Amino acid sequence: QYSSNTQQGRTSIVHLFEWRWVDIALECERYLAPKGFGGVQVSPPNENVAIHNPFRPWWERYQPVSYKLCTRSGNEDEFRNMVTRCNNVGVRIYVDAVINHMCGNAVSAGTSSTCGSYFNPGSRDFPAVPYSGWDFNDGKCKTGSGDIENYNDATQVRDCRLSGLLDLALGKDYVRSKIAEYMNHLIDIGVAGFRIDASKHMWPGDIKAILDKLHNLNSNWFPEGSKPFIYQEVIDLGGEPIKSSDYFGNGRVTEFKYGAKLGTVIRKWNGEKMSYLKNWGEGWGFMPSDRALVFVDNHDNQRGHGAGGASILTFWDARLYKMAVGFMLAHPYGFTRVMSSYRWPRYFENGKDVNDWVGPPNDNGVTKEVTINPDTTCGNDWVCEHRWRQIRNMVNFRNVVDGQPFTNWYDNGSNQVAFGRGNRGFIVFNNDDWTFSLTLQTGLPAGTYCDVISGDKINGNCTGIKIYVSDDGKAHFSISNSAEDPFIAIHAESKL
Ligand SMILES: [Ca+2]
Ligand SMILES: [Cl-]
Repeated sequence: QYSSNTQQGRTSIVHLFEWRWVDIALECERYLAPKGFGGVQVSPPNENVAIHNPFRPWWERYQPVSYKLCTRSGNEDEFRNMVTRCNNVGVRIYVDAVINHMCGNAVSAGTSSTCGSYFNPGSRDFPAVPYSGWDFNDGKCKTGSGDIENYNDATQVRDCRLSGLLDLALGKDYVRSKIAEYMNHLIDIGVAGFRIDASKHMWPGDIKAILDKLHNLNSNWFPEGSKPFIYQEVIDLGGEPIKSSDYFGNGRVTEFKYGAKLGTVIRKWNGEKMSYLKNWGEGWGFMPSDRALVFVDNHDNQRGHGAGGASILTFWDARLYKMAVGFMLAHPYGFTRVMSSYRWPRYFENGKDVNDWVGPPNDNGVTKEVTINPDTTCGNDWVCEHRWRQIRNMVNFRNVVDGQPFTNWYDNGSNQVAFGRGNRGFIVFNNDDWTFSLTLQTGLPAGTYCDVISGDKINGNCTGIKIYVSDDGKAHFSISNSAEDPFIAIHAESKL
């Protein structure tokens, strides 16, 4: 469950947050495949509650109603079409599996679901599964509210309701079975793995019992006996009874400490500096690299939710964001996930963004299609960070240097750092308040290399900066602290 199942030479997955199945299919063929992306993390494909107040929030997708593949992203036919098309071009699909719970216990009974399924939270009635009151942890929880009240108690964290969401009795084989049913349907369609939502709220043992029941990957695209890639969402910033290491037997685990710290360093908070990154990874208290799923931001925390609070870098902080993503893609630690967002009318009613609930770009609830601009960016309020030249090019940088050691580290003891990846890549950063101008030892063979930050390599020439590496492998770098993109990156495949 630790291997991504991506093609050889494709080292990252992109989260296409709330995208429609039809758009993802197109994206796989017109961009992801040819630009070297390894896979896509999709939003929950199962039927959820349609919340009308506030109006169709993004988080309604984390409140399941059934396991029918019918959401704002599309129906089963479209989902199947998407997986097939992406797989045919070597781009994998990873499903966001919401299995800890069903909907809010105070939601109202009826058919206000994305597929019209009837459900009654008050009675714990989910006929479309089906689930009854005998399938929820109500009796198992021991809190006065039946909700999670204290994170120092491992048992309530897992047996009580997360903010009122009906907590499934994962201890029962029936429930584990229904879930496996759902997950197997997806595997047979062609999904390469899963993001297990709210793993912190489940017992490692229950998760295990579910994985036990899963099929191997679809033998049309995956060699016989392949296991689904598993990455568990466990928010662990330390000092809690529940530890991310508790989940290592099930697969990888989200390393939230990564983005929190990268965010603090780049924002130069708490007297942190880039030169401190010289021992980035385990050296900073992180989980083993072979179990980490890393990212700068996610859907929760780009909204000041998740974990990291105010330090998290996002598309809103574009210049610094590109730097952080760049550093992540160049550094050997973990399996990387790139975020792809949508713009929302962020509005601070002093302190808090009161619109952090707003769902994807829509017309009366119907998700808007992803349009492409002439400059290869996206319209209809889709941010498409994965299409930003600097990010897209760093995804390819990672592919090219995969497996190379961390070498030729340099720092000015402040915020000017550089490092190479064997003899296949070199990156330079200037996050100080003055120009960086120094001749560095790169570890790269002589020649003219296109900087992939300021431009591209287009057969025979560079459209941005050119770096000349001398036969002694030295190159001169000059980066103004005022540059749009205060970093340079060259690699074996950007060489003329
Ligand atoms: Ca639970
Ligand atoms: Cl996540």
